[PDB]
Amino acid sequence: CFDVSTIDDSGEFKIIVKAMETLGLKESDQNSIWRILAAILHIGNITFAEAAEQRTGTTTVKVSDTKSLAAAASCLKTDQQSLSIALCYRSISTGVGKRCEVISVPMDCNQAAYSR
Amino acid sequence: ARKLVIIESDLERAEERAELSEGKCAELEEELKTVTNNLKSLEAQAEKYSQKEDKYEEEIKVLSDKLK
Amino acid sequence: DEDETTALVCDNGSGLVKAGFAGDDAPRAVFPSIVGRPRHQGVMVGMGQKDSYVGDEAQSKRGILTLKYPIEHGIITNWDDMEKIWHHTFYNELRVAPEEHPTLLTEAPLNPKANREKMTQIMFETFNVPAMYVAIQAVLSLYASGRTTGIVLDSGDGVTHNVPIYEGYALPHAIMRLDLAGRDLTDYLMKILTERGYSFVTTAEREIVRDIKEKLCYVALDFENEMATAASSSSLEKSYELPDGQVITIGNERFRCPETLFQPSFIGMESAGIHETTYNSIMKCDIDIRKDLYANNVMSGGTTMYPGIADRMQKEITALAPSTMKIKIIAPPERKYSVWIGGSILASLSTFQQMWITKQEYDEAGPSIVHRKCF
Amino acid sequence: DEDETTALVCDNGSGLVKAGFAGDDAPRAVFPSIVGRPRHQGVMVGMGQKDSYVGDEAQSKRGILTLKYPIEHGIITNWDDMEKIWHHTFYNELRVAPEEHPTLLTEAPLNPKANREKMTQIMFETFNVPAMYVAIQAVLSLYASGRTTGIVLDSGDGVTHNVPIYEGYALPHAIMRLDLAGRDLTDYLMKILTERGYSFVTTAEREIVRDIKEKLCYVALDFENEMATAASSSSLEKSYELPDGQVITIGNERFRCPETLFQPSFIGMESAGIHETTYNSIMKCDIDIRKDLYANNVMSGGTTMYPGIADRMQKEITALAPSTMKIKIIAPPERKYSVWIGGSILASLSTFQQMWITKQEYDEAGPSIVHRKCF
Ligand SMILES: Nc1ncnc2c1ncn2[C@@H]1O[C@H](COP(=O)(O)OP(=O)(O)O)[C@@H](O)[C@H]1O
Ligand SMILES: Nc1ncnc2c1ncn2[C@@H]1O[C@H](COP(=O)(O)OP(=O)(O)O)[C@@H](O)[C@H]1O
Ligand SMILES: [Ca+2]
Ligand SMILES: [Ca+2]
Repeated sequence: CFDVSTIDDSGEFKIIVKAMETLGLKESDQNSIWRILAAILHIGNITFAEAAEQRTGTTTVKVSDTKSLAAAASCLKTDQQSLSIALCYRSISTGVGKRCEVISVPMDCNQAAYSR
Repeated sequence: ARKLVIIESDLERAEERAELSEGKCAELEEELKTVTNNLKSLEAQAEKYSQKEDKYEEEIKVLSDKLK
Repeated sequence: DEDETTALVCDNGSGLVKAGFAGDDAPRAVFPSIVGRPRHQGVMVGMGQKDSYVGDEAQSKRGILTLKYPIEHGIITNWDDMEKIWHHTFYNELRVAPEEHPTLLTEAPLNPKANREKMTQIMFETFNVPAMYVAIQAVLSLYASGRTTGIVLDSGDGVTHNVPIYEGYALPHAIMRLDLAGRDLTDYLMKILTERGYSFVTTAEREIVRDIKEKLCYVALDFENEMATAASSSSLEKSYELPDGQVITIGNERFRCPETLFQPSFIGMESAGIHETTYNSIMKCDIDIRKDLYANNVMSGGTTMYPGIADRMQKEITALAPSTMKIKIIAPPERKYSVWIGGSILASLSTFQQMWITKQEYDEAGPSIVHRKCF
Repeated sequence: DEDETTALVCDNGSGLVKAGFAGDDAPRAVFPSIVGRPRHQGVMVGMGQKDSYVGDEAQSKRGILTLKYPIEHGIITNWDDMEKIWHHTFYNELRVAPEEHPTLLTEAPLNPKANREKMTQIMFETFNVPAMYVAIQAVLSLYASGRTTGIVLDSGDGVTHNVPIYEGYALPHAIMRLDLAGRDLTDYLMKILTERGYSFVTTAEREIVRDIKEKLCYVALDFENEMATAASSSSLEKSYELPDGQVITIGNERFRCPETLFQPSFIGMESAGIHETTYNSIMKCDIDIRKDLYANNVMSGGTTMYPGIADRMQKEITALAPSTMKIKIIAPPERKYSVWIGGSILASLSTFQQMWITKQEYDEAGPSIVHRKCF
């Protein structure tokens, strides 16, 4: 669903903005907050086409349209590759120090969507 | 180096399931042609048997009348 | 964290111990299982030697340690040492008392009945444990996916287990116990290296073999074709300058030892390759049970991380076995902690009360209380 | 649909249950009659096993199910299971309550008097059924054509019935009851397969026999001439690659088992072929009744779909019997649902009120109310 019959946000929007500036949330603070959603909206696009890559084991999760996963890390300004390799994939070693994260654990779509 | 091995392994896995699938698919495709030919052949014989037993139906009928 | 007793999570083997805090997902402290003496005389006064050295302390400085192995498949040469091994785990790192929280352990299938009671005696009598339990390795790796119909093969350093646990457990024999895992691999390499002259004698450098192994060594896809490849010096000669100071070009030595896995004939036994034992556990069960077993085969244990361990299975299983269903083996990527993932669950289950043992329950039915009621 | 109580339609056998919604023409849900245990231990916690597994649920996964047969011709080893078998039909699929609509069932001729009351007790006492009835298999397959003078032979998995019901029912003996249908055929094949080595042992694969049977197997026209044909490998060797993975060339095995039908001597009995029993039901009745019986012989039951079942009848009946009338056997094409077609009728009849049983009627004349008044 997208459009609601009862609500007209086009007009209601002016009521929220009147509350934005009146209190003390300048556009500067607004944009700051939006930079979080701006990222989320860049991360949200990350969808998957059920990747049956594994010959047998368990269907992995492939992202061909990487620009969505790339833009996801662009806002965070982190390594696009390592990010996907360190989140979608779990890792642990351990030994008094604090491990070296890299080992891989691709999981099903449900758990992937769950983590997402 | 590890990433290379992971992908290199996928290549062996992709190549294996490809040659295996194509090999059986080609065998299957060739088999279908043989089965299809058998279908057409059997269907033809069934048609000849159907038209024959029908000819006997009208033959056994006219003979029954002459006998009566 | 604070409220509710909050139980710990542990998983002791015959080579590596896995234990962390409480309510965790993965082990926080994995110290090696080693305890030797100073055959030498410690400086004798530069501490009253004793401590055979253990934990990161011993592993850091093997040199002057006669690493004495206490737990060898089933028999524990000495229990006295185990007491001070557990006195380090809960306290020195976790900083929590077992006289406050429950405890969870793993059960090595087909272990002498006298052992399961000897351990519990250490807890109930001295470490005062009103609540604990000892679950079965493989079954834990199971309850952590999304189906009630899969066959599991769990192993590491102890012994190999081919447990077709999916719908239920225990019927004719199916399951198998094979003393051929981890420690066995570390012991076999040194013997074969003697052909080239290299002879890692003492038990200290014996461990170095295991350390070096898990970095480059791999399994032979087909020893026949790989032998002719030896003519070339690119895929064979591997570089590993000893941290001491002497390179060991492990070329044909990497994919030689693993061959023993598929060929137990090289270790004096009639046991066939792991792909025959697979049939041995499938042919026993019903007829209308197979088609779905091939569609799901769980392979747990960090031992199954050797390059060339999974791709071989598809070659041998599809050979001498029914071939009209979906042949599919689930080899979890990080399958070493698969038991730990399931362990954190049992410790949090409430139905667990139906299974676990309470303080008084141990005195009413005697020591056998555990494996005299459960399985 | 909404107005008027609207009664359901059902037809339970000793192998396959036929039931659908209300006012229908054919069964909407035909689940198999199977209920076993997990001899194995369910995972025991990966559900509190119980449910012996049933419906498409059990049939889908036989493997780990010790299929226990409750209903064996007459005797029901246990009634407790039947209670939860009927609790699935009306609700899980039909989504309608029997505490609202009447009910119709089938009557297995010559069934212990105690059984017809035990069932009704489950309805009236617990499932509160103010209106229901249990009609006679064959007679239903009748009232659905266009004449009041035909002999019927209805059977499936239960027992064979040679009922010459045309103008009326019951006089001297005529009718026959023979324990030799469906389940008997599935049980005989496995015994004969042992001659070739094949031995489908457990009761799970026993069902696979029945599944494979209804796809290629056929009846021998003349075993003598077909035996000499064995020399050739075209009409004999039939292909059926086991969904597991092992072809079974059912050549002389297809037309071997059905021979038992005509030759009950192979199952330890004096009963003659089904063409003798035909005479056994004709010779008893009047003399001036035969000429029209041969002109009409109803053959109901999906069992009569085996290739080579009807053409044989004309060969044996015309042999040792009067031969100056029209020998004619009505073998309905889809004759398995012939009972279901007639069932939908009785449930809609108004004269049915003259026959059915009302709530109070069961208490006034006691439990015997049913077969103490009707027939
Ligand atoms: N990254 C790795 N690759 C291959 N083998 C590994 C790796 N990490 C650890 N191992 C091996 O796994 C074994 C220890 O696994 P573990 O599950 O702890 O065994 P156990 O519980 O039987 O003591 C050792 O043989 C070790 O060399
Ligand atoms: N297409 C078919 N051809 C031949 N036999 C069939 C076919 N479909 C079902 N059957 C058989 O019919 C029998 C079941 O018929 P059914 O009328 O339900 O029996 P019952 O009511 O006695 O349980 C089984 O033996 C089954 O193998
Ligand atoms: Ca182990
Ligand atoms: Ca019947």
